[PDB]
Amino acid sequence: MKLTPKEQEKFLLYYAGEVARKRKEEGLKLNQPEAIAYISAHIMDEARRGKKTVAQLMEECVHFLKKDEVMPGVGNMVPDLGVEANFPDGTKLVTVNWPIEPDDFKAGEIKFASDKDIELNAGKEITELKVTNKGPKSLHVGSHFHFFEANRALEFDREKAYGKRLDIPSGNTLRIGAGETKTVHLIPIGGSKKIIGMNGLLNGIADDLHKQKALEKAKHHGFIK
Amino acid sequence: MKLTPKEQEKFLLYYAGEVARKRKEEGLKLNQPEAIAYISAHIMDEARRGKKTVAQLMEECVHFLKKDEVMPGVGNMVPDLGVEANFPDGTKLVTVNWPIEPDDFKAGEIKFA
Amino acid sequence: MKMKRQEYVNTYGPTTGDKVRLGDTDLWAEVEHDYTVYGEELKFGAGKTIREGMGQSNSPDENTLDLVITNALIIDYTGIYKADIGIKNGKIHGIGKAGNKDMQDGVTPHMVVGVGTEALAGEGMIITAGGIDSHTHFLSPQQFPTALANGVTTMFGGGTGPVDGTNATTITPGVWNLHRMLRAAEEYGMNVGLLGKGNSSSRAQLVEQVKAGAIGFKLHEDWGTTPSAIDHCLSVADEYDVQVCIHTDTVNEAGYVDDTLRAMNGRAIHAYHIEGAGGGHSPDVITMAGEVNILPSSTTPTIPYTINTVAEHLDMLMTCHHLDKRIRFSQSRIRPGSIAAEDTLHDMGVIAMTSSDSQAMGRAGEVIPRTWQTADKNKKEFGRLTEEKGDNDNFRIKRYISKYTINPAITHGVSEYIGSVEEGKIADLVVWNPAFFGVKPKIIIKGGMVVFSEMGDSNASVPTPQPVYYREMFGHHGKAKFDTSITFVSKVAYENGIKEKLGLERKVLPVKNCRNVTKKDFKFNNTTAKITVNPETFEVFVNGKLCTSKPATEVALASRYTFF
Amino acid sequence: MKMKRQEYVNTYGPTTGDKVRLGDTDLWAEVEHDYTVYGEELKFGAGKTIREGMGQSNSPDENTLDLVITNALIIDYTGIYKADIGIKNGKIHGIGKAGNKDMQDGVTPHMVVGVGTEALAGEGMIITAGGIDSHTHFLSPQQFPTALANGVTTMFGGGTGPVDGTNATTITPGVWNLHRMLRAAEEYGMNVGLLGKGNSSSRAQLVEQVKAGAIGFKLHEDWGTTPSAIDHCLSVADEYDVQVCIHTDTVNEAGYVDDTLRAMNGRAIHAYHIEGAGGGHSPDVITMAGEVNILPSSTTPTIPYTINTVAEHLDMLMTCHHLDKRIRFSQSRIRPGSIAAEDTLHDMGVIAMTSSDSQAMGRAGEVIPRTWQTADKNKKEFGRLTEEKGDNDNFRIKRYISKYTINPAITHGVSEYIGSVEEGKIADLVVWNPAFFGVKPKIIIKGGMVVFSEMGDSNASVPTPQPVYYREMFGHHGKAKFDTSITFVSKVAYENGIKEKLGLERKVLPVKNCRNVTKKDFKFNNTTAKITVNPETFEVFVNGKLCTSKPATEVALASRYTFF
Ligand SMILES: [Fe+3]
Ligand SMILES: [Fe+3]
Ligand SMILES: [Fe+3]
Ligand SMILES: [Fe+3]
Repeated sequence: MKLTPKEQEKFLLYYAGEVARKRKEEGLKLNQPEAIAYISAHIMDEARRGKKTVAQLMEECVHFLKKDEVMPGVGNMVPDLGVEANFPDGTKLVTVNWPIEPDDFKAGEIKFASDKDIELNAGKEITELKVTNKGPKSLHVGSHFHFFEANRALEFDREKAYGKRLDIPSGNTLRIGAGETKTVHLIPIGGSKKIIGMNGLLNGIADDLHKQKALEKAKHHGFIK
Repeated sequence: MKLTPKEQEKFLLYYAGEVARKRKEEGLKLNQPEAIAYISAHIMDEARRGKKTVAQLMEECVHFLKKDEVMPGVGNMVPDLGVEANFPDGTKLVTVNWPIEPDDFKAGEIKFA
Repeated sequence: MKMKRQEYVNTYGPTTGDKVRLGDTDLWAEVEHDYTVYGEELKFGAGKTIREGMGQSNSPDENTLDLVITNALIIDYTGIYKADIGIKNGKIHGIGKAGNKDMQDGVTPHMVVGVGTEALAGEGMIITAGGIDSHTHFLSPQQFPTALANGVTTMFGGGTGPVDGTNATTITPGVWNLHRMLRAAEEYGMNVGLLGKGNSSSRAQLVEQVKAGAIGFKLHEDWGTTPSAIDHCLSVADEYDVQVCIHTDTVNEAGYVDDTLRAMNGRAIHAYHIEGAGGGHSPDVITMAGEVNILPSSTTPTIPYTINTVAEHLDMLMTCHHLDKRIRFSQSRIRPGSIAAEDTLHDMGVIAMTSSDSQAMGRAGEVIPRTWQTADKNKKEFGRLTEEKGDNDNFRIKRYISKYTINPAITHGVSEYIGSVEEGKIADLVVWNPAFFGVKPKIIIKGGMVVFSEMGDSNASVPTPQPVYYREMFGHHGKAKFDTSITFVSKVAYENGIKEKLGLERKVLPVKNCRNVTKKDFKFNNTTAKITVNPETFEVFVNGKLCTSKPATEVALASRYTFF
Repeated sequence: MKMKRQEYVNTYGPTTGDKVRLGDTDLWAEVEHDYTVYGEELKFGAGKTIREGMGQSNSPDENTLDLVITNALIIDYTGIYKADIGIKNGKIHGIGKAGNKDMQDGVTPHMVVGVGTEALAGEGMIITAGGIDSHTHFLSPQQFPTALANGVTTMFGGGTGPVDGTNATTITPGVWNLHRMLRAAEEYGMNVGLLGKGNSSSRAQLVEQVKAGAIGFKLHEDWGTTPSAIDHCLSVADEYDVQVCIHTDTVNEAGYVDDTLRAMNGRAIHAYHIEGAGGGHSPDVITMAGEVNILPSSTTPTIPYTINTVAEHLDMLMTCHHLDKRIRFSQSRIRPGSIAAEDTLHDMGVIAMTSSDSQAMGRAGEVIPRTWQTADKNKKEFGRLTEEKGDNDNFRIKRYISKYTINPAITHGVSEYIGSVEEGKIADLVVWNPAFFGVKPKIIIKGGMVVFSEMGDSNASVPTPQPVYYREMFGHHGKAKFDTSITFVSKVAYENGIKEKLGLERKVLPVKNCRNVTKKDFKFNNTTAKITVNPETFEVFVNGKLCTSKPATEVALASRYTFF
């Protein structure tokens, strides 16, 4: 047989699916592991039959188990499911979003203090700036990237972006499509404003003293046209 | 699924129970491990249905397998059986005394002087 | 900029004032404080915060963290708050706001995220200390994966393996057996500490054991828990700063409960299965829990009190102790009264710890679920604690978490190293998804490394595909396990080079400050009272008021999560 | 005497001119030469050749082999020929004709079969070098058995375990984490090499990591792959003779592909997932593959291009990177163009290596099957290569085998030790049954010992009874694993006693000659071209001609061999 360690895993998953099937046939509402194994075994079966595409299965398995076919809170506990199976074209990953239909019960439920919005970067002075991606390809810029050092494809008043970053949620990026024009909101960088790296236009404190040197380096390197 | 090493053990026990059930259906007299797994799987099934108490199951499982349903000496070899299962009130230990009905054959019998 | 509350919570997890449901229980944890600066939160990923010269510093710093647990919701006796956790040199380096002071406001000075920092996203996760199971019977090495899979990182107790002595008692008796077990311990990821045989009316035999590496002694009735034994054992423990654990004289052969208490003479002692079903003076052992010097714990089978608890025991006692089938009952009248009271005593902070009694009248991977099932049961029966401030169960949560984290650590003399989420302590932490809190952990960190975690298909294109099950990680393997695991010993053994002498490669640390830990020393479970048992009705009384609880028909953190 | 051709082949395997089908593919390996003397072939068994004073010498010799692999069909970049392979002191001692010169003609002088020689029958088997997986995310120790079961003996990459940083990047960051992982490595049978975080615009933080044992650096976007970090990283790598691996700026934040290429400044760099689905400058990362200094590799999910490749990715990208469900597409137009081109580029020798991206958008035990599935797909599409001389696919075979054996070894500075079936190299070999070539190996030899193999019932009267599954052998256990496994480090670390200092018992060897490896240095994959991408159609072009392939509806080495 030459059973690989991954094949040995799949036997257990498949057997768990078979036990879950038996319990559903008995009329029992399936729990979290039973529900996952029941859907996993279906995917593994269809893959072996090699008549359905990954695309077909991803669609077919949404709400494969209905809210009344599982215990309360099971649907919300499993927002997505992933199962690798061998298809005629090889092993492919079947990714299902909402495999089990949710209900009103939620384990690990978060109840907010207030529905009021969170004021991020509070008290920082906003700078409105028009930017144009004159490049042939779209690009994104992160929340903490030194805006002044962004891809030379971006056309904007760089002097006004010196020592500033995007006033967007931490970890988010702003997209500027090829040819697209946008109004960005910039705020001054926190801490000491010791900008080291990126495009190396600054590599030091973003003070007035470093500004002329930084603008000259930006012009020389093609960021300022 | 987040399967604990104890859940992986129970799958083997449950599958052994399912194989034993198949063999009994074929009309074969069950041996020592088959008999234990057959009774264990029944307990595991009833616990999941969550309609019977531990007290009920302990009583129900005495002579669950009859002397003619197993090989000779099997009952004597298994004087008691224990199986932990999840009930609606949590994991509980089901303890059965004389789960398999004994016959007059005794492996490892002590004969007094 | 103004961010929608739902979007903030999805991205960074809950903030100040938000309430989190613990698993499928009715317990609500409220974020007491958030240590972040809104807009400066760390996020890992493509185009995110933790990047060269941005959230990640380019400036070298002596406090560059080895690991950062971003946007964690800490649940500990110290508080229920939101913070970034910084690990360095396998210890909790800092708790607060991590990042780069060069580009960010409000960064905790000793929480530098730099080139050498690894990232772990804790946004929307609950971070707790690793559990300490102070009632381990070292019966089977297979208990260790089961324990880790249930958030337990440290195990105190004793054994030799599947032999009658161990099967019954947490005892690794004598020098040779202690040396053998301490050398066997090298194999595992679990932190260990061994107890020797305290059942002696002779000094020499007790001293030999402490010097052999024992972290204390177990006095167990199977070796005779007589008043002479109790006194001799405590005398040696006092001399050597080690803990004593006790399973009292069930049959009241040499005396009653008061005779045992008298023998102890106000000396520090850890009372196992205080309720008495697990063993001890019938029917009044529970009365010991009221005493200041008594450090009491509970074993998993009696917590919470369910409709099947009594039935299960009236047979589970016969398999463990190997009793005649002629014996039917006494336990049928004695047991309901004390099992019920025990749950309320936990809620009152009278019983300070929860333990397992693993494969010896108790379950290895059940300490954590059963503690939260009891917390939930009481909340459901008695309602929100009067002690609570606001629409939350923070006080109850803190009372219950202390039972398996800090309080066992205080009892065994390891509170300076482990037991809680505090700066300076060893990084033995557990990451939980709130929907699975108390039932199924995500990641187990020991000594700053991941040692055990839930993991999917080994071949798979991502770590999520099925079957997802618990597996050993890098910190549990090779010579890295010697860097992440601790073998606790007595000060005498430690100071006399037990590590070198036994050729132990694991971290060897001494247990210290065991002798002067009273009820007053615990966290959220310092309650002392006059506990009495009616010798006719078997009802339990706390200062003259009937102490009881109703049996549960169903429990939380059970049926929804398990296959079998 | 005249022996019937069918009888010869049954007894000794194929000879000069015979063609072997590789698995169920349409690839035919032709025996280029046979090093035997007809009538003098070695056969092991009762009444056979290898016997005292006959095929086995009684004359002591300094070149007495420790192991003889009789009548092997070698498949390597060095050639596809028939020869006996001789192992001595865990190295390939000789390749040619083994035996006893006292009783036989044409014996290779340093290939003495004697009293101390063990026999392994290779008659009718294919012998290849152990695969090198240069893109490993050290996420789970369970990847190792999966890898070995697929003919992979060496793994280069990074990680701390299942932490977000590793889930996304092949980085073991900083001194403490590097030391911890190198010590964890002791556990395994797999040869390892760790990469530190290259994403730094500061020298000190990079230098610390090389000195801590890193074999190189990985520049990943999640940590910020800016031109500053590219330059600083390469500068330190050049100083310390270590390799650099790159996952480019997908979002084009600090520049376009040409800006990244300019930052590299013609310096040697290993460009991971060159196609771009695994990550990198959208939509033109693939254009880098044409450059001489760029050492390109492909990851498993995009090779071969199938009818399910695109569908699988448009979701696999969302689980790995943890993206919002609001995000639907861009990848639906960009991806077909580059995924298709990628397969063609492999057949042209433009992409030099195959890797995995294990549990981080790629499969651990798929490098070898997927390489051969692509070779087969292209043979079925484009036909027999014009480069072939005879009714065989030898040149194509040599081009493809180099992708996972020799070319990763050249890139990482380990080509002098491992990578090919050559005299003097370490005996890291894989024995294959032709019917299972590329899908299921028979025996895995590491450092001259069998470490892993397909094995039947442990109780069974012979090794063949069912269930036959992959199991660890003696070479993978005890202190013998320290004799058969290598932990690769930098020269600086090696020369400064990292082995002793970290107490590593494994073989510790330095990586050398990384900085001056260009495309010209590879074996059978030295092709440089002008690769372009239309920014509107996303079509890839090689020297102005569209570079494309058709998606496969079914692949070889799959459905016939696997249960699930
Ligand atoms: Fe006890
Ligand atoms: Fe006990
Ligand atoms: Fe990548
Ligand atoms: Fe990768």
